[PDB]
Amino acid sequence: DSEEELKEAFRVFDKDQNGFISAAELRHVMTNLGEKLTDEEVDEMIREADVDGDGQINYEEFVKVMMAK
Ligand SMILES: [Ca+2]
Ligand SMILES: [Ca+2]
Repeated sequence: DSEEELKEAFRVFDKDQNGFISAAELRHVMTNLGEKLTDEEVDEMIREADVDGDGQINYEEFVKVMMAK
């Protein structure tokens, strides 16, 4: 199930594992990834993906961002 795989990815991104992805958490995941992004790229991606501006991306939102852009 592709959708199931997406949720696995979501679970991977959420280190805190509270059903939310934070720039800090996302930053750490990208760091482990062996990829080194700047704070601005990380923030811009997060803000671009932050629609409620809440500063965090929930799964539903992650799905919308992951499904599209
Ligand atoms: Ca979180
Ligand atoms: Ca949000």
